[PDB]
Amino acid sequence: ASNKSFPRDWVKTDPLVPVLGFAGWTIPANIGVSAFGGQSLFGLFTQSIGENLAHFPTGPALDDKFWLYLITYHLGLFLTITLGQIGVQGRKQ
Amino acid sequence: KYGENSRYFDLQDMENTTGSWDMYGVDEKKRYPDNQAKFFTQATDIISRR
Amino acid sequence: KKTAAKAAAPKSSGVEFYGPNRAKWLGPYSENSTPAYLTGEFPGDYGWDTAGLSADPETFKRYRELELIHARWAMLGALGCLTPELLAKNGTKFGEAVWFKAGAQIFSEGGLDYLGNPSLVHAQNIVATLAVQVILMGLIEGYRVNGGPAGEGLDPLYPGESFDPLGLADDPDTFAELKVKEIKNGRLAMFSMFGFFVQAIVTGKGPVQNLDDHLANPTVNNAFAFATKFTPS
Amino acid sequence: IEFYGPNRAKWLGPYSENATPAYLTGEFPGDYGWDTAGLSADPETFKRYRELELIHARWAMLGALGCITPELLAKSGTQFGEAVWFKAGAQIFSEGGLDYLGNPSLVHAQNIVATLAVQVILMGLVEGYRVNGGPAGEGLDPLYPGESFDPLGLADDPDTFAELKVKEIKNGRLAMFSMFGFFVQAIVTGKGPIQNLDDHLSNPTVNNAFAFATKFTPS
Amino acid sequence: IEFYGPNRAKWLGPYSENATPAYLTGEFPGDYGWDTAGLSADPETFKRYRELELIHARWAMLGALGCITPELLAKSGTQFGEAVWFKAGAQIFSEGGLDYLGNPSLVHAQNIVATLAVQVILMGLVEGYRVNGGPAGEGLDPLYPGESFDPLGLADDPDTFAELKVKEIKNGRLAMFSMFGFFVQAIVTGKGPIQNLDDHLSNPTVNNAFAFATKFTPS
Amino acid sequence: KKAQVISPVNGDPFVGMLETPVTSAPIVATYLSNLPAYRTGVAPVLRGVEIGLAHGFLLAGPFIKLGPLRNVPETAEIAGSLSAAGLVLILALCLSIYGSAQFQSTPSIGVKTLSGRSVARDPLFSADGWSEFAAGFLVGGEAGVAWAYVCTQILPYYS
Ligand code: CLA
Ligand code: CLA
Ligand code: CLA
Ligand code: CLA
Ligand code: CLA
Ligand SMILES: CC1=C[C@H](O)CC(C)(C)[C@H]1/C=C/C(C)=C/C=C/C(C)=C/C=C/C=C(C)/C=C/C=C(C)/C=C/C1=C(C)C[C@H](O)CC1(C)C
Ligand SMILES: CC1=C[C@H](O)CC(C)(C)[C@H]1/C=C/C(C)=C/C=C/C(C)=C/C=C/C=C(C)/C=C/C=C(C)/C=C/C1=C(C)C[C@H](O)CC1(C)C
Repeated sequence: ASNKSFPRDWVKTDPLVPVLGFAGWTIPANIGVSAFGGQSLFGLFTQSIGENLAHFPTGPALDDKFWLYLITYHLGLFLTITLGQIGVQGRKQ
Repeated sequence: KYGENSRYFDLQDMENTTGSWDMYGVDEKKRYPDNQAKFFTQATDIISRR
Repeated sequence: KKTAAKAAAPKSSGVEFYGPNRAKWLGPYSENSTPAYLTGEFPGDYGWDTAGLSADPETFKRYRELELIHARWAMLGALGCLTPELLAKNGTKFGEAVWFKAGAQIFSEGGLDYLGNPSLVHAQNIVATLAVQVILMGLIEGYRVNGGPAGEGLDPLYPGESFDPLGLADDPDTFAELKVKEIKNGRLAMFSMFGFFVQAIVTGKGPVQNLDDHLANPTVNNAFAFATKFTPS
Repeated sequence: IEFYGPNRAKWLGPYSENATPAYLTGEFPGDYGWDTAGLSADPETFKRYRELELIHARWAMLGALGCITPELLAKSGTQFGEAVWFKAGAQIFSEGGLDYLGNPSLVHAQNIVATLAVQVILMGLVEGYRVNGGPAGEGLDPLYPGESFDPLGLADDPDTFAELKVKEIKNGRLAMFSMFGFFVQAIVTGKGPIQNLDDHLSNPTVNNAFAFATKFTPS
Repeated sequence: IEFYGPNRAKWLGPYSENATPAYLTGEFPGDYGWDTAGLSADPETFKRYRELELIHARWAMLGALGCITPELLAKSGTQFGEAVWFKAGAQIFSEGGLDYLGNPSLVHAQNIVATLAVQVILMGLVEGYRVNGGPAGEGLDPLYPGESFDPLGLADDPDTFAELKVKEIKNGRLAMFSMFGFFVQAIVTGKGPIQNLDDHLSNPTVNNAFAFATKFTPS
Repeated sequence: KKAQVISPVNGDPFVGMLETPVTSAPIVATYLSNLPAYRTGVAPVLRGVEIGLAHGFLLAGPFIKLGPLRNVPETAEIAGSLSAAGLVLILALCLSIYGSAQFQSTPSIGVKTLSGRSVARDPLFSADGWSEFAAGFLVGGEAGVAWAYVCTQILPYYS
């Protein structure tokens, strides 16, 4: 029917799905637009990650212009990997 | 035979055809270092009853 | 949970120990089906026989008798160079949590103050520390090569006896896997220790402190900023 | 003059001790029979050593010519900045990146991490395709391919080709030893090796080596 | 007391692990069975290691006695200048060449390059004739010749001769380790090793080793 | 297209469970095999003390931080720990009377493992085994809550 036993490999690990995921999304994620004044969406909150890593135990402020960077960065990072994994065209496309 | 080409309901082999499996139950010994058997079974000797 | 059906010798697991392993190069793997001396059967074989320093079967064994010991030392070496640089940055006094003068603290005020607490071991002698190290370690590694109490010496790579409290050491396919998680994590510990050592030579700050400095400015605070140091002239 | 045979130019010449180790008797270039420790007794490991020595020899020859050329070119009629091979690696940091030929109309590499990443990519590609073959015909020989890497066609006549093999190996050994000399001159005196050349040609015996012999004195 | 046999004094004694590697079981001096890495599995390479270790041991023993004698002689009743083995190599440069015994009636070597060239010539001759034999009878044994190098004749009785072999090897191992100690003392404290001896005998525990433990601190 | 992940249980589409990477993934399966409630070869007393040590130590917390004595210093820990010990006591009583009600009659008939072989019945599922498990739970839970107090009093940067 569907199957008779659960296959113990279901995520077929193709090793260059993740490296192309974040490597092929972050090398164009740090270009530099007019929009930020010459900064990236990977270096402008590198400043932030290190910045509130300085004063360590203080959890950063709940309105601090970098939660936006965290959320909008992962909103694309996860998407590019989840569309990379459907780059298993081994039998479909 | 039960585990075959869609031949279910083996009459003499009831514990497969019924749905009585141990899903996650392993059974082996030596989970603990030995003398906690001593230190805890000689400790719960009093209250080991109903 | 299903009993991994062994029945045979191979140990495939996912894909780890057979002819089709996972090699090192993604298309330029070892020529002619990987050099003929090593075709699986053991944890940690990937195929770097490029210098070929081990072609005899006894050397293939004796180098691995090094490997597992070396890796296990590096695991505790890594964690034992990580822990108090975190703890001192949180809330705990130590003297100096940096792993250069961690050994020099005996000379400082009164010996070794443990966790910043003046109610503990307080080792004032270096000489007694030397004595206990030599004596107890020479005993223990004598027992490693011979086999004495608390379990006899059966396999010098993996004894697997009353030493293990969990008693996991029964199903052999899951440890065809876990003998390899060992070596993967141990080579991670090896190169983390080279991080410790070469960062120790070049800049002389703690490895945690190197991570903090790097993440404060990843493009500026990295190895290349030390590149003009150590130049003759 | 008979390297391919029992009458090769042995490691001591007329002190040859003609009882040579039997696991190499000619038939391969560079076999000079000097095995005092014998770390290449096994044949497959010996093959690995032939391949490894060839790779080392070619890389070291390239490095040696790269250590002779730019200093002479900047001494003759051009300017590079620091043509000496020490700070040529730091020419990207100084003021305006690494300008090739000392000219702001050439490479002008500003960021060294871009060179870094592209270098890793290209070097992984070429080394992998070096091991297992690939473009310009699949690699069938790990030692000397014979495919489209000789666009002039000098590998037709066999004995001259073998003589070329022996010259290649000898040049590589000399290049490796000379680059070791370059590194030791880098350590001890830390000045230009061709500056060393000019200074020793100007001073043949007054500043030879042992004025620079009391520098690394422990105390 | 049974080195030539299965009952030799093994590398851990009664932690012996009497499952010793089978490629050495007695029959050669110094076989203490301590092969943790096993870099001498091959038999001809093992022979090379026996010869090499013998050469190293004799050279190191000679150097060790050369490091003990002159300082004591200049401390007792003579003067050399710098009897400590550091600047004994630089005694030719200082004022009047290298005067032997600190006396201007002995060697008085002015130019070090003459010592250099004659030393190379003599050393090449003696090492070539060491390998392949030559004078005083042609060399038939590479390990221990038995020809006219024993003018007293102590090599008649075999078991005492084998005991002498084992003593020679043990003395050589001790000499090598002790000269390593001499070199490390040359690095760390950079003073006289017998000055070290006198200072540690005068100061047994107050200046032991770890006053000299914060010298090579990186920063 | 000739690829499927979700399967019925051990073939057999007519038992009301179906296998998913939530239930029958390998790491999840080995994880829930290694928990103390599924080991079957150990004596139930020891399981009792392991489970009790875990649950008491976790139960102590919320009474400490959120109890009615949480602002008065140095005694906010005492009232919390005491109340948690009380809760563990009541859990022990519940285990005892469950033993008195559940295993009071005949057991079942048969049991096999998933990769079929006839495994024997777990000795935790008899009256004696369950009572011993309850005693182990009491000991372990009280020891755990006492350890929670101990751990509060000597701990580097507790707050
Ligand atoms: C002391 C540690 C040690 C030892 C004894 C060995 C021994 C061995 N390894 Mg192993 N290995 C090690 C560390 C070590 N390795 C580390 C850290 C890694 C991760 C990179 C690996 C990864 C690895 C793989 C993936 C494979 C082996 C293999 C082998 C076997 C044959 C290869 C050989 O001849 O190397 C002999 C090794 C030595 C003689 C050690 C040389 C040490 C000197 C000082 C040179 C090292 C300096 C270094 C290269 C300079 C740069 C340092 C920088 C990279 C940090 C042999 C059993 C093959 C095998 O059979 O699998 C088990 C194989 O497929 N190894
Ligand atoms: C790493 C470089 C390297 C390597 C792998 C080899 C490899 C080889 N050489 Mg070779 N050689 C080299 C550099 C090298 N050579 C250089 C630079 C010279 C010129 C001095 C020579 C001169 C030479 C001669 C004259 C002969 C060989 C021969 C051989 C073969 C057998 C010897 C052997 O097993 O070597 C194994 C070598 C190694 C494992 C390298 C170990 C390196 C470590 C770091 C020790 C080096 C320390 C060094 C002695 C200190 C001074 C350095 C200074 C001299 C540069 C083998 C293919 C013999 C042969 O038959 O040719 C085919 C032979 O007759 N070589
Ligand atoms: C270079 C010097 C040298 C060489 C070639 C040898 C050679 C040998 N020794 Mg030996 N040994 C030496 C010095 C040396 N020894 C010294 C100084 C000591 C005293 C510490 C010993 C103590 C010793 C014992 C107790 C035993 C041997 C044995 C052997 C034989 C087998 C081991 C082997 O393959 O070694 C190969 C050796 C090398 C390839 C040398 C590598 C050197 C590099 C630089 C690494 C050294 C780094 C070092 C560990 C760091 C600390 C140095 C400090 C301890 C001095 C072989 C003939 C065994 C045997 O059967 O005897 C016949 C045996 O049981 N040796
Ligand atoms: C259901 C909603 C609700 C909630 C959240 C609370 C919450 C609270 N009440 Mg409360 N209360 C409620 C309804 C509720 N009340 C109602 C309806 C009444 C009237 C009948 C009362 C009457 C009342 C009184 C009279 C008092 C409280 C008090 C309290 C406080 C302490 C209680 C305590 O010690 O907890 C004990 C803590 C537990 C039982 C913890 C169990 C929960 C664990 C943490 C769940 C963990 C789940 C986890 C995620 C699972 C992960 C699994 C994974 C690991 C695999 C606390 C703030 C007391 C106080 O002083 O307030 C400040 C107090 O005196 N309440
Ligand atoms: C008439 C019935 C009755 C009575 C007398 C009480 C009495 C009490 N309730 Mg309560 N309650 C009741 C019904 C009742 N409840 C009902 C029906 C509900 C549900 C709606 C609740 C829900 C409720 C909540 C949610 C809370 C209480 C709490 C309390 C305590 C508040 C006293 C105080 O200020 O904290 C002082 C508290 C202490 C000093 C701790 C004493 C702990 C026990 C009594 C001692 C145990 C001794 C020890 C464990 C024995 C050792 C055993 C050995 C094996 C080691 C008090 C004991 C609070 C409480 O205790 O939780 C923290 C609380 O938060 N009640
Ligand atoms: C044989 C034998 C035998 C016996 O038995 C034993 C023994 C003795 C041990 C042995 C020996 C051995 C040896 C000697 C070895 C050596 C080697 C070498 C020298 C190498 C080099 C090697 C070397 C090499 C590669 C090199 C390379 C180089 C390069 C890339 C370079 C680069 C560069 C350039 C361009 C320029 C710039 O501006 C910079 C640089 C960066 C600088
Ligand atoms: C066995 C084994 C095994 C395992 O398996 C592994 C391992 C561990 C690796 C191995 C080991 C090894 C080792 C340890 C080695 C060592 C060696 C040595 C020490 C040498 C010396 C060696 C040394 C030597 C020769 C020396 C020599 C010397 C000399 C000539 C001297 C001279 C002099 C004099 C007279 C005086 C003057 O005024 C100066 C001088 C100049 C000073």
